[PDB]
Amino acid sequence: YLDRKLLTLEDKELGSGNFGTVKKGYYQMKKVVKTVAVKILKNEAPALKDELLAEANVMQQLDNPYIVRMIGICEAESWMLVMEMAELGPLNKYLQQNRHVKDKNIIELVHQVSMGMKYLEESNFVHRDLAARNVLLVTQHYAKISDFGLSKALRADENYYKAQTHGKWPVKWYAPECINYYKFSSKSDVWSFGVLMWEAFSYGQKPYRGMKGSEVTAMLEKGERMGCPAGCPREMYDLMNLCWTYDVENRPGFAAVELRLRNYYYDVV
Ligand SMILES: Cc1nn(-c2ccnc(Nc3ccc4c(c3)c(C)c(C)n4C)n2)cc1CN1CC(O)C1
Repeated sequence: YLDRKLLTLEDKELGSGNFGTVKKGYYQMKKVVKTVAVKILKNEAPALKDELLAEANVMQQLDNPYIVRMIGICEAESWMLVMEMAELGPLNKYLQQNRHVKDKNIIELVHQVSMGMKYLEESNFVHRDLAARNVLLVTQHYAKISDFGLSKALRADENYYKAQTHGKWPVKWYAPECINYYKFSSKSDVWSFGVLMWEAFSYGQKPYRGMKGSEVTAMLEKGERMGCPAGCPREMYDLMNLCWTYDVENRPGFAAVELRLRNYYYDVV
């Protein structure tokens, strides 16, 4: 566990989630001080603590340039998950506020995400919340995946995790087998990645605007998909549609997705 006396938190906050705050902080290391982001658990007054610790347990096992690194867990006034700071914050919000960012730049960023998800797939972890809000920018040209609170280490003898009843909020990023069978796999992360790309090339607009989850589900069952974002490169829209392959077996893994991106990034460059 980290030493609370070595951590300073900034009084102003970055955002409030479900349910807690994220604050910027500074953690004194063996000699330099490191800038951190700290997820702080709201707990006016048990098992919310367990959730944060599980989240920490996953991040501890992950080591990759395109995933947020955990520094550690701190037990103090509140329970806290201390991470290396990605200064520019969430990809969706950054693109909302930086429409000047060019298609080539967006391609670079989503490609980096595919590289981190290839690693995750190889480590047999499912993310289960892969969306533009959970990609963070270190700089305008370097993205990392964040938010492992829903993530699961897959059993040695299976390539999916079985959940129970989901609410409405996450539906727009879920593959059909998630909606209907509560089955989560690297292939379901690939589906969510297609939505993440549609988000990124829409400069952080919401997918399926104005539709209820039930309507999204119906649309997908009819073979319909979101249309091409204004200005979006045709080949990136083509890749989105491949990620939205209905049948889990025929949908690509992250190896294949990463190759298509690398190749198109090269073409554009
Ligand atoms: C688990 C978690 N880590 N984490 C984090 C990790 C490393 N760096 C950062 N940097 C950062 C920088 C600026 C930020 C943010 C995060 C956030 C959430 C906002 C609103 N800004 C301006 N955040 C943010 C979160 C909360 N998730 C981001 C999703 O949007 C909710």
